[PDB]
Amino acid sequence: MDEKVFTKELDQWIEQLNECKQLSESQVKSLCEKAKEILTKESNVQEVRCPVTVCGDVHGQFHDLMELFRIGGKSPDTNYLFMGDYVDRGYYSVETVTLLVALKVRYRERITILRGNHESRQITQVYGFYDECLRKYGNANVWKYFTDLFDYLPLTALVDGQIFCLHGGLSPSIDTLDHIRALDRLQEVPHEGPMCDLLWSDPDDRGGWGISPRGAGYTFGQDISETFNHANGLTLVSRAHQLVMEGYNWCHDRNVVTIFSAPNYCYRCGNQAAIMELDDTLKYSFLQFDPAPTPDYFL
Amino acid sequence: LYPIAVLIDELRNEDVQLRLNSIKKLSTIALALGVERTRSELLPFLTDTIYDEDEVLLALAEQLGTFTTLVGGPEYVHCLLPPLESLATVEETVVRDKAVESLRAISHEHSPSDLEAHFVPLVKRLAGGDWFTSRTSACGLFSVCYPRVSSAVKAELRQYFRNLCSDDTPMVRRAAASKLGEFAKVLELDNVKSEIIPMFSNLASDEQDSVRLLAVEACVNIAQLLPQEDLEALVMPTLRQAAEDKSWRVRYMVADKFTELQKAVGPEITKTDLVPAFQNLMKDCEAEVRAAASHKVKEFCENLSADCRENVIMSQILPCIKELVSDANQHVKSALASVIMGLSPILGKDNTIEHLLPLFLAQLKDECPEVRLNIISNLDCVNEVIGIRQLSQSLLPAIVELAEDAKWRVRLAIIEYMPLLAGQLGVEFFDEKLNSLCMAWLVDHVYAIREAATSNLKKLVEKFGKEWAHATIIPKVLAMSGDPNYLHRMTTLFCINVLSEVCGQDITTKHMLPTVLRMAGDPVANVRFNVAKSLQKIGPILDNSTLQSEVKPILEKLTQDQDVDVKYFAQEALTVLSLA
Amino acid sequence: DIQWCFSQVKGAVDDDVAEADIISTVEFNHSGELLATGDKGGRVVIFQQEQENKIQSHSRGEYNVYSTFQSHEPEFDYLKSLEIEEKINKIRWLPQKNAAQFLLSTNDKTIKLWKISERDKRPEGYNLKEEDGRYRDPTTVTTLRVPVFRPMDLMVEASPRRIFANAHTYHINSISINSDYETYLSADDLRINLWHLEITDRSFNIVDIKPANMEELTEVITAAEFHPNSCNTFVYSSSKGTIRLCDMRASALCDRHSKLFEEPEDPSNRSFFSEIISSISDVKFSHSGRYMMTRDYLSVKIWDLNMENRPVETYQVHEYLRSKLCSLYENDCIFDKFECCWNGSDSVVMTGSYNNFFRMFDRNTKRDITLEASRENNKPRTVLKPRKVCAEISVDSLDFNKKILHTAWHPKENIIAVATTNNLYIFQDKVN
Repeated sequence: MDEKVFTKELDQWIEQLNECKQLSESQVKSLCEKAKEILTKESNVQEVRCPVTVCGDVHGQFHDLMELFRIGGKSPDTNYLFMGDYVDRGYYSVETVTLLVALKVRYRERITILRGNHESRQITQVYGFYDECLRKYGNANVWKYFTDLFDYLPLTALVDGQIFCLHGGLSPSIDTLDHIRALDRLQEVPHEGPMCDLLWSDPDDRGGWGISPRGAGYTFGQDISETFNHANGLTLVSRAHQLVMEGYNWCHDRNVVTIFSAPNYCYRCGNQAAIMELDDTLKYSFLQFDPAPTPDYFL
Repeated sequence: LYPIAVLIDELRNEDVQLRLNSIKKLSTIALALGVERTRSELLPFLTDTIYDEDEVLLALAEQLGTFTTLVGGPEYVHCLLPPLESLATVEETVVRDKAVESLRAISHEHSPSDLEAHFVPLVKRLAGGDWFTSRTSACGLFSVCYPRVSSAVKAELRQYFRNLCSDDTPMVRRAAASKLGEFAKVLELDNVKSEIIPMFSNLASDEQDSVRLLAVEACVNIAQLLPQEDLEALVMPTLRQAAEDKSWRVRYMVADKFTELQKAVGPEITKTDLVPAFQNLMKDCEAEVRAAASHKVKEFCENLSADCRENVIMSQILPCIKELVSDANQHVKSALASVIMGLSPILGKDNTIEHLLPLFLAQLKDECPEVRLNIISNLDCVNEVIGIRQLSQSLLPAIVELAEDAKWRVRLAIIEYMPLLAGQLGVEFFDEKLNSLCMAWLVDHVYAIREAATSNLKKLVEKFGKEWAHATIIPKVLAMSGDPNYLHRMTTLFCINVLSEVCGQDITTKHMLPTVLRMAGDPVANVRFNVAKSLQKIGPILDNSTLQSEVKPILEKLTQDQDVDVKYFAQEALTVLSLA
Repeated sequence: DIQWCFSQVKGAVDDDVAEADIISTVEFNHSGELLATGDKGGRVVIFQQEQENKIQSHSRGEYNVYSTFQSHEPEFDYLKSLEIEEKINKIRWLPQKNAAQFLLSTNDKTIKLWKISERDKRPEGYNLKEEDGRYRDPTTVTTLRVPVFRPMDLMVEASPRRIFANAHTYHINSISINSDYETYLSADDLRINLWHLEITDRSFNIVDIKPANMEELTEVITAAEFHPNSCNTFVYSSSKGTIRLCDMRASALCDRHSKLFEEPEDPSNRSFFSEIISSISDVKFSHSGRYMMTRDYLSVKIWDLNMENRPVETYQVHEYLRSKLCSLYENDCIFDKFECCWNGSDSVVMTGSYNNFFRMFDRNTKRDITLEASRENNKPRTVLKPRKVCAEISVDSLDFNKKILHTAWHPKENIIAVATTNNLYIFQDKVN
């Protein structure tokens, strides 16, 4: 009874969002409440089964996300796995995050929205999510419910126990997956510790742990990733959060892979986007898509 | 009563959103207050109220335009003038534009006596103010009061406009150049020639190139008012100086408005002066000017003089097009490609085959995706004029080679063009060459391409019949059901869905139904609930016996699966089919 | 002779100040009646000249405080984990649109458009509540009354209108308003963006000098000014002495400067600091646009816009430090960025110097004067002697911390504002 009409409302909300039109404050409130109710049961490592389509940073670009859905298929037909950065310097961040959260609520067994570094109250205020939210709503309400919904988003994901999908990188204090399980993710990201490094880290070329160029988190070399993979018994560490020119990149001798799925990032780097598709044969098929179809004053 | 008082208090509030909501509901406040009270104590509160932000002032300016009935009709509308005069002076250009628009809207309710006594003095006050925002707002209030005042007031308004065009702040001149075409439409022709032409010539040679690029629109709007004989002596020299302008923005504006210029000046002046101007614009050293000029190529060549249309095209425009095809700029090629195909019917079949066809081939094999995309988008124009017996020898290899190119938008364009193309080639020849192409599209690594090829398969089936599908197309579709990549199994399901309604009842029952039923045991829940969706979609065409005998047990078995999605999509499949 | 007398000073009550009151820029209004001084900390103070009555002339007006607002609050960019400095870099007064007053104030990352309006009337009255905020029951009110604006004491308020941010990855050092009333430029170290005064989401980058490899940095933009008369011509300096005069009529992207003002270097005229002391600190166009000014660390050069290979006039400010440049390289005091200013009629040129000194070169009479900006040795009704240096006062007696890094000149009068480290000094010639 109630479930049927609620699912109809969710489907209508997704259909309206697909037309670039935002939702109402009450609708965002109900969506955030339902999404938190759903996500509170998801562990710090969300075990997700193949087949899956691992996507990376979207960063508010909504037409670019629609292009993504046009390359790999639509939900619930295609099983997706997003890892962070749906907001913050996208010109349509609210629509992107609302669509992803609605897809997670309506198709809880088909989507898996992870948590990124640009998903926290600190980051969302300076880099154009609070400002965009005020421009599109006039109050800090729906921004507030989006940011405290961001708390319950899972930190990691394990695809068939062999692909380790996280938004950032490995932690100096974390050696096994059980350490990530022991973490308490029902809070904003800290400025230090395991939880911050799981979303702020970066793979580098030099071996061993290193200082991050972003000042937050650490960097891990090839041997760190090799040790982590041989200790956890898994074949690949998928990640995002780093801009890659070709859309996807392989690091540490094909041990980790960066999947950045926001094309034309910064509008002047010209980078492509990539998504990573997995089947039960575990074949990594990387798709790419760059497009999404003087200034006026000087015209 | 109480909510209206809440609104009245809410005009003076610390919350921007609440104040904006109160101002947006000013009509109810005025209705409750009454015409006399609004004229006496509500409106004067709205004249000094300029302390707000952009949205609040913009909403107030919009509301004041529709206030003339709430203050007491068209007789007391002059009391609406102080708030709008105050709003036309603000710094925000959107608020200024809306205040000007509302002043113009309520200027049609002024009686001519009230006009010359209250609104014309307002225009003089705005155009003689010390703030250049007031004069910028006054530039747009001369075309609404001119045709309804006396001769003396007309002369004063013309003098004030002439002073506006000769101002010292670039913004006022730039705003007067925009409204010069509008002001010239309400003038007298003798007055036009005597006054606007010096004004237009002075604005067209302004020290600021941002005021020069509005003289192009002024020229377009002026050439439509003068006789064809007076254009050469009054307007044409300035247009020639504007096409050959030193600033690339003025040349870009001329290229952008070239079609309107050709329409306005009359075909003889086009053939005489504008054709060299068009050639010089298409050979411009500026990439954006070249792109703007190439955007108008087909329209300009179509609107040329019919006496020597194709002759002048081939003699003058064609070499410059052959040069633009080989250009070093992506936008110029992408803009010429989207418009070049329309030139084919004008030249005819023989001229097309001789000259345009090498250009079409060079643009189809261009390294830029946009050029190829536009050429394929407009291929129908030449396909209609050169027929099908001549198209294939020169064009078909390009389509076949480009249906497998990198950019999937080009592949999608070819997919959309494929049904219309193959319709003219018949089943016998399409099967030999293009059927493999249409089948290989179904396996493409982009879901958009798979869906496009699915729709194209529907179109091909509806064009060629069901027997061809049953013999050569359907077995190939079911061949993908054993694909190790489950995306392609979903693609087979999608193809069966889009083929069920068009391929036929008995054929759906006997050939593709068993695969849809069998795929319900796929170890990927996505294929299971897509089988549920496919069965729901296909149900209406099946007969009762096959439905209730085979589909019902299989669809019901999907309602015991562990996945929630399969359960839901089978549950809202039994009920829609009335099988529950 | 021209007598320059102390007129005004603004400073703290005590003699102990932090890095939040050091004056960072001074810029007069277009009409000169206003004067903004955005010290470090994002605190802009606007000084309005006392209104000169058309009846009294025995005394000219001083510059009293007129407005004060926090232009930039401290900010922290998380993606790089540094602190965005709140220091105000450049203040540019827009021409008067209406009774309000506008200015572009920029920190190292953002540019704001502030509106300095004046309120003299406030609404008085409420329908439900009382005239003081105490609520009342709606059961005693039946007639609707609208508020009435009653006069109140003059109050000045500043509110940001547009914020132009997230378009400069390097320190913004200069802005300049175009002579077309609808656009302006902002120049960081390695690129120049052209903004619209009402479009904050897009900036059309017109100059880019960023090399492919950042290890080969040979030139950074240190100033960029539009042309006072041309809608399109704009000049921008560099750290290697090059002075490029772009002309935006030619192409959309200004990858090719129309002119390049540069003095050819010769080995006989250089020993070790050819690459260092040749960096232009700020370039100012003449009010007529015919000439142009560029101030390096030790020489002032006035270029004619036609002659692209030789300065018309060269003035030496503190050439008596040339013997001590080596001592200035170890204490990190040679990298100062002095600013030059033009006369109202392009007849006299003035620029700052060390130890509360700022020199004044006369273009016509070729006579130079060095004045001092201090108050502990100047008294009311006391003439001031033009200070002199020995090249008397020794060269080692110069307080290298009491520098004058920011100067301004009245547009149509003889009032100059000289900002010291903490105190802002206003000089005004005395005419009896």
